[PDB]
Amino acid sequence: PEKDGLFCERIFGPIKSGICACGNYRVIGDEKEDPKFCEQCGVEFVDSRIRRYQMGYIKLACPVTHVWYLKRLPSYIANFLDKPLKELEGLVYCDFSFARPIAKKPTFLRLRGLFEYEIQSWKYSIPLFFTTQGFDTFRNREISTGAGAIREQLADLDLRTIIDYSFAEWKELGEEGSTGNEWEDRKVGRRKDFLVRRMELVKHFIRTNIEPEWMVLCLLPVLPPELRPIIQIDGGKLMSSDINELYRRVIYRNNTLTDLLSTSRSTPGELVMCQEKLVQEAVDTLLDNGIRGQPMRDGHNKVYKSFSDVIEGKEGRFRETLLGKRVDYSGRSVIVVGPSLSLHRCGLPREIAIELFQTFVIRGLIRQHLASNIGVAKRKIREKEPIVWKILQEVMQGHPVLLNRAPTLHRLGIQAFQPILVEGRAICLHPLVCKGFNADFDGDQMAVHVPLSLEAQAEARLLMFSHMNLLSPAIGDPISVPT
Amino acid sequence: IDYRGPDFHEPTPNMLAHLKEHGKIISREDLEKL
Amino acid sequence: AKHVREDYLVKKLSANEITELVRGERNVPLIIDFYATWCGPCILMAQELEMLAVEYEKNAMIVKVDTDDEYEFARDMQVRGLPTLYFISPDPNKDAIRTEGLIPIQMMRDILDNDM
Amino acid sequence: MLRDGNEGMSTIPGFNQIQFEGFWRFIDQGLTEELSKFPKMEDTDQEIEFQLFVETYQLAEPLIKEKDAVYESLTYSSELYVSAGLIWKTRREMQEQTILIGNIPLMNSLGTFIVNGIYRIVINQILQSPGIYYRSELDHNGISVYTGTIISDWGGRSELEIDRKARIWARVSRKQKISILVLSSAMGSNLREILDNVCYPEIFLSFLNDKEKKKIGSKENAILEFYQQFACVGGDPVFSESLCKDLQKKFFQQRCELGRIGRRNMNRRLNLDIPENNTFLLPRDILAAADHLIGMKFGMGTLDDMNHLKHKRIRSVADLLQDQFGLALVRLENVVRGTISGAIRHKLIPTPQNLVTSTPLTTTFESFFGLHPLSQVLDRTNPLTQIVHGRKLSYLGPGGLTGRTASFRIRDIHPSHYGRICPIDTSEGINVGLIGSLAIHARIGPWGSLESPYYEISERSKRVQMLYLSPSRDEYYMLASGNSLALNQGIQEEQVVPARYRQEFLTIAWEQVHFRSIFSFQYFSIGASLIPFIEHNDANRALMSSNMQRQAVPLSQSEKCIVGTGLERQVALDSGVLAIAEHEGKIIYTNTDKIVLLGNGNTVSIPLVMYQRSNKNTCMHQKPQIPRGKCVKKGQILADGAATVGGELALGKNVLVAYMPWEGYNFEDAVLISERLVYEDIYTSFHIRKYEIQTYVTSQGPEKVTSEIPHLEAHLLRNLDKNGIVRLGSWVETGDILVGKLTPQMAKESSYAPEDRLLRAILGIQVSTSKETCLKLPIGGRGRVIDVRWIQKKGGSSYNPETIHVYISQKREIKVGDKVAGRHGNKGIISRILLRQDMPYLQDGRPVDMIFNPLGVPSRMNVGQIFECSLGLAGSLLDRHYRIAPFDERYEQEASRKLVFSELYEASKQTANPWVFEPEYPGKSRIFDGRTGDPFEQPVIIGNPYILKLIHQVDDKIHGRSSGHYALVTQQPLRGRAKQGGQRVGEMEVWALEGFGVAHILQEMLTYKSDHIKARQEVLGTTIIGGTIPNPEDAPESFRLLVRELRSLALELNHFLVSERNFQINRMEA
Repeated sequence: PEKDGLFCERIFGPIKSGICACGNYRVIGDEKEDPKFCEQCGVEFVDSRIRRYQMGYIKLACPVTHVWYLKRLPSYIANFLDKPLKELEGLVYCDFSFARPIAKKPTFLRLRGLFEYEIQSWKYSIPLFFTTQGFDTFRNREISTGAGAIREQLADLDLRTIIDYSFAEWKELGEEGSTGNEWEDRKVGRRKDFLVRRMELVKHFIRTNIEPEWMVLCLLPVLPPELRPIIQIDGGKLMSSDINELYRRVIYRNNTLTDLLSTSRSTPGELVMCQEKLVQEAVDTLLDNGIRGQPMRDGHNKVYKSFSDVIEGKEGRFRETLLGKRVDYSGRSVIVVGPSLSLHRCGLPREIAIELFQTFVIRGLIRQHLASNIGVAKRKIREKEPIVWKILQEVMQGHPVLLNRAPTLHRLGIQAFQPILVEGRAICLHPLVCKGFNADFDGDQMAVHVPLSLEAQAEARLLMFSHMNLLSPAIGDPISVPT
Repeated sequence: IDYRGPDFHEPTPNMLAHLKEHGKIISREDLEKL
Repeated sequence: AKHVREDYLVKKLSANEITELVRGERNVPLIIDFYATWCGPCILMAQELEMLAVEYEKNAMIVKVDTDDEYEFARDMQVRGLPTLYFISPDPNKDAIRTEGLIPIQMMRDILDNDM
Repeated sequence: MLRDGNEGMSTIPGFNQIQFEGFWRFIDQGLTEELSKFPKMEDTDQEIEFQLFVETYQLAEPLIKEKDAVYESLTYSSELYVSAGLIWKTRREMQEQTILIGNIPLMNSLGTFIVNGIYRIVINQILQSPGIYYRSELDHNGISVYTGTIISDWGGRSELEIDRKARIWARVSRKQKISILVLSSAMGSNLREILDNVCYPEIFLSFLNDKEKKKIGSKENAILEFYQQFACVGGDPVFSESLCKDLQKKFFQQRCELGRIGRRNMNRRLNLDIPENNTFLLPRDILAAADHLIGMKFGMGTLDDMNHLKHKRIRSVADLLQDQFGLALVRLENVVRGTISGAIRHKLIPTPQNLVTSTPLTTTFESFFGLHPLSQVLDRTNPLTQIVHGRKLSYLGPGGLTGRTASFRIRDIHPSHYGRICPIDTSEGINVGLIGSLAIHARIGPWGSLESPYYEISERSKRVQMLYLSPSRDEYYMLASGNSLALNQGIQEEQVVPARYRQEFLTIAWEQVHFRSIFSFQYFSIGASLIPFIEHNDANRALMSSNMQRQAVPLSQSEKCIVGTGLERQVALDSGVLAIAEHEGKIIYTNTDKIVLLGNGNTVSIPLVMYQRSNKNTCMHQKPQIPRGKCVKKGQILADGAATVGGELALGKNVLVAYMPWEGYNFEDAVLISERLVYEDIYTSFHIRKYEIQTYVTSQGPEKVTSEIPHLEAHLLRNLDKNGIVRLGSWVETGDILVGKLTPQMAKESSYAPEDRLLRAILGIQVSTSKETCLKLPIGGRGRVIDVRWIQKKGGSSYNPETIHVYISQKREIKVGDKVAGRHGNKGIISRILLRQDMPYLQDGRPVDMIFNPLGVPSRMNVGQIFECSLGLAGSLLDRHYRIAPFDERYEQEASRKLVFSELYEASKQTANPWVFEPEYPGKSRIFDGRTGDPFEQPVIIGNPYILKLIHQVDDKIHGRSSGHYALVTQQPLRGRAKQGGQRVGEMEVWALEGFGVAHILQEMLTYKSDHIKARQEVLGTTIIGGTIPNPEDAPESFRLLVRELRSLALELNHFLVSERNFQINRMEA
């Protein structure tokens, strides 16, 4: 990558365990006396796990309003300022406004105004009335534009006074009869609800450790590099992440903002506003894309996978990554019928069993002194020695396995069983439990799982065996009857 | 199964060979270029 | 046109062409087939003649006449039934042969080999 | 052009005419009609000019051959040459020469294209045809919305609506631009005197007699009233050239190009009179549309159906190739524009070929065959699937409906897909009713409409009484499907037969019948017409009866079916697997690599296909048929193929079968075969797997190939040749190296793990700089190497990455877990294999070869198997084969019963076997027990059905994983079987584990066997050695990732462990 970049090793950890930026390696292996930084490298030699946990951080040279709190349904900013959504939406983004922040500083400038910039005449109308004494000593004192005025206003109003004023407004509204006109019928209710949610939000703000100014963020965190990697394929193929693309766009436009602002000197006009609001829109796209009017698309006529897109969705986060987890000690198969099996017994193929109880067989070989080392035991396993099956017929007796039908429908779709070794490639299943699994034999697949913990084995043996689950929980009718 | 017969369609022609007109050999194509 | 081979080898000739063929000099046995489209058993005769025309590549000439087109000519040739074949010797000394009905192909081979 | 017209009207047409006719039509006309659209582009300096003469194009014979095209992964194509010069307006010259525009792929005898060594086929599509469609979708208030939608060739909708005699408006899109006026962009007489053409032009006549002002040029001048430019603007719109061109699509270009089909549909629905060459929107068209819309409410009128086939059109290979050629020509003209821009500033006089390169056509066609969803790899599981794939129709694809936004009415059988689309062959799953097949006799007629043959009944006897009817002409005739075998005391012409008038099913006298369908194979597809006694099977089971014939495995040696429908012969003919003679003559030479024929002077050599690989890993083994010296006519069979014994398709074998519950081993849908099917090779097939390994050019070196690998077991290199690739004949097992290339590893002693350094130092293992890179055989996949291929690269690059292909065949028998299926939807899983002395035997001592479960017949309701069963027996005892057309119950009543019972009695009488036809329970007999010598108390139905072997084999479904690869981010087992993944548990599964009240089991399926970086290693350690497994403390890495991307949105997520004994916060670090 590069220093001060998306994969900047200087801020994150080393890309290799022990190898620094230059390339030297230090043996640590312990949490003991060792140089934390390698002088010129300044990089620790601990494992690259810190790569996936280090957080990046960028500074936008303009306050940025969070998308969730401004663009979504009844934005909390509108209730906080007691202002229409169109007004604040014109303060930023569209930029067709000029807000007035009432704050600590006195207001020797006559009157306040709220905002007015949408008329083509204002290009050369106000300059005759505006400035007239310097530029920064009038324009930069107050009347700010963009998200800065919004954030300053957020940092100005007193919550307790807001509560008192909204309570007074509620009392004033409640003492009016009306009930004569449909428009008047429905006008009071919306305003009263507005006031009630306003005091609710304000009271929540008062007694919490959260400040309102934080909804208009100024510093953007950056997701760790390893969690958004670029796949290294043979021949030089790279499968990067779109997150890198939006991040690169955002930081490049922020760099352009810093270049323009630090080179103020001959101060320009609408160009600074245009570029600053372009940066704001870029951050908006990065945070929550697909929620704005125009969703940006990459070089395939396809919208990017936004952070909200990752968070929200049946295939993104909070839905299957934290719930649907592939597990070890598992294997698919095909199901056949065995009428000779007892109710507390199933049948596992010889190929499946050796790939699930491999480690217990490694026990059996090492302990019984028929093998010496892990590599020797695995080599003996890989050559299908006749003593291997004696071990994988000896560690499986008494170790339950959970059989699971892939299209699970009811509670009895997963059941524990005592496996035995059968010859073939199919799992033999008891016929009575078939209706418990709702399983026919026209071709179906069953997944096996092995409980490793002693507590888990106790659970499987003493709670999920098909001899203490003979009744369905619907009405209490038998579930295993002669079919 | 005896093809041709009364209940089978006419034989399917080779598609390259069927293109009698809109197709020329390499030699004639080379000749007509000069 | 030399690019795709013909599906059918037997060539349909008019009455005058058949008269010219029989009158003119010949060096190979001649086969004259009488047939019609509405005919029932004539499909099998057409198939058998098509098969026979392949084994005898250039040693025989096989032609057919459609009685729906040339009816009087077929009547003049003493045809009293549709599945009719005429075998013509390559020499004018030997007389012709008329066969009626759906005769087997092997007897046709015997006819134009051992008798023509 | 037209071939013999009586094709499909006197014989079943070949199952190739769709693709073949489409490609021939494309080559004949689309090239001409697309080359003419090429412009006369030139330079703005008035100095150069480019011309493309149209009536000079021709194609060239392909350089490579199809065998070499698939042999070197090339693209079988022909070069397109067009004669056209370049004009220079500098000395007023024109250099005329023939140029090479590019390359166009060609179809083979199978109807497919060979692109990059891959067989690909083009799937037909069904799209709503251009025209006018009236609709009404009601309202929540109870308001009728009379919509007058108009569809152009591209899809431009300009609706018209009335709301209780309201103002007719051209709704453009969404709810905007509600325009009322019908002004002309030329001549529209908006005033009067032409609008008063049907009943009345008032309908709120310009409100206050003008609504603003009057005709002049526009109803406010400035073109198209004030809505000349009202599409989108940042504020107020003002007329501009770019805006005018953009809105021309919405006004005239993309919303008034009806095309041929659109003009025909508009002239039909509105019953107008305009010359058919006029394919644009006329004022009279909109006037008549508005008249019909207003008159619909006033009594008379009718609403259109969105599903009727007369309102749909078919796109085939011809139209797709024409559109691709148009795109390629547009790209080409852009390229020549750029070149001519660059051909002046460099001061060079080039020959016309230097202004045109074959970049656009070639790349365009490769992108088309590689990315378009309507071009799919050919399925070559068996000869049936090759034919089935070509004849498909789909509503999906570009410009069509999808599997998510498709309504439920579009997924139903309209009473118009009768002679055109099969009603019992579709695709299961989400896209049900959106992908279907074609009827056997169906044919794409003019204007992309499906046509079906029908016999016309008339008292004139014209000449050819059969016609090809289209859906528009189908519903206005009375199509009988009955018989003339009924006589009453009156006259025969008053007898009643079922018919089909409009979209109903009546019963009418014979005297009012206009047409009469006579074909049995007219309402079904290829898959559904291979089922004997289909009329005795429930229509629910026909879908899977057809779908389980496309999964058949071509066995080693083939065998013909005793009972069939007679369509197998044409399927075999048209599959392309056969080798049919293209010339007459005698077979003068035959070897099992070639057949040499001599006929009409020249001598023709036909090379056979000995052993090859299919797209689904199956062999294709041909075999000569006629011996030396015999003669063949044109088109007759010369060589057999895979699963094509004789001239017939043969996907299975005939086996003795008895329906009885043996011991519960045939529970549900389990089958109980005998050992006789595994030692006589009754079900034995060859599967060839293709392992491909390539090389790359890294920084250190280009991954040198070698026959030796440092510190690799020599036993694993026993079969490795001196060059570095295993030679033929080696019985390679699992884990054996096929191709091993010493990829140059970095001299990264610093990056090497301390455990590796300890292993190499303590035990003296040498330190090498080469990665262990080889094509190790995966689990399974054993076999004997039958072919090896080694190739390199040859192009601009000086380095040649070598790719190696290894073909490993495997003779797989039939074992427990395989799937054997019949032709009537009776599937099965082999459960047990018994010795021949342990199976029931008939009263002649012959052991049974297969035992089915009788209970499966009343459930699926497929009695048609039983008939076949019994009939098969007769064939096996009489040396005769039956080819029975479906629906034989028209001649008689219970005709199949008569046929089966008469054949059984004849077989029992000719060969003295009185158990074949017991005259007290016909078709059944009393079989004995193979392990007691006792007769089963009730008679059992026995027979000789045709059983197939399916492709879903058990060895392709086994799994097992203790540990291994984990995903880079989620740190979970990867996926499936190729990546050695682990089975997934989620949602419902967890709900079961919570239901049982098991917490440790659920906990350890999310922490230990999943995300935990530090806990998988420790369970591996405490499981290699033995201890008490300790419960984890830290959350899995899933929660860490969750808090990570909730930090990226400026949000916190903090865990806490407030103690119950000290109230001290114990905030975890995350």
